[PDB]
Amino acid sequence: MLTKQQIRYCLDEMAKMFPDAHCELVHRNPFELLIAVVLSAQCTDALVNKVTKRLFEKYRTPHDYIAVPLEELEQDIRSIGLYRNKARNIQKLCAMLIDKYNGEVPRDRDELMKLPGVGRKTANVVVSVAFGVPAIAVDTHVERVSKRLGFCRWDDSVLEVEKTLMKIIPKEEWSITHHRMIFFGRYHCKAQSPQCPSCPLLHLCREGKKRMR
DNA sequence: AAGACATGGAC
DNA sequence: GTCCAGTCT
Ligand code: SF4
Ligand code: NA
Repeated sequence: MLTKQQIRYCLDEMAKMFPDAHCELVHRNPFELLIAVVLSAQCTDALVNKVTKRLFEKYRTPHDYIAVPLEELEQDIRSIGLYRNKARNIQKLCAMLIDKYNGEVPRDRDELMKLPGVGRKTANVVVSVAFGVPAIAVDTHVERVSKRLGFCRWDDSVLEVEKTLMKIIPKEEWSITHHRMIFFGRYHCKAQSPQCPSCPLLHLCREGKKRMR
């Protein structure tokens, strides 16, 4: 694992590589964001943005989602992988927003996690992007980057990774650092072919030096 | 607690 | 024809 100063050094670099890093899921409100991120699990944004382009046209409130037949909703998001579980989760989720949260998307992370289909990653994206609540959502990219760079150990769980970053990164920068890491991993330290040769971190990166050598 | 969920894009 | 883009029971 790198030293704290090194980690901050890696993050400060990513910041310069992707100064405009942001959430790339198209949404007009917290609710649209919630649905968008739920469909985003194990799927690409381009795909999700395409589907919600029409979905948010057909649905605009939770009453709209539970109004139609489950089979209908499934069809509406059929191109999304894991669409069956997602379609079902959305209906139970909307029902709960109505029954339990006065028909609104809760601003609490743990409260969001009670919603069917919502795990820690999803809840973290939502409170951060929609309500400015500092949080570090750990997805495939964040985890890969953290491990390749030696931010934490390869055996650490997503929670452990999240706790490592929170301990290092100042609460006031958790959100933006999260997006920078996403961008860094999505457009640079990719899973299939990382751009190590021209990376400003190879000089202190374990995965990068092994990749070259 | 591994296992099932699952379409679509990048090679 | 593989590999990659979280949650639940
Ligand atoms: S050196 Fe390679 S593996 Fe390390 S962070 Fe840069 S691109 Fe990722
Ligand atoms: Na949940």
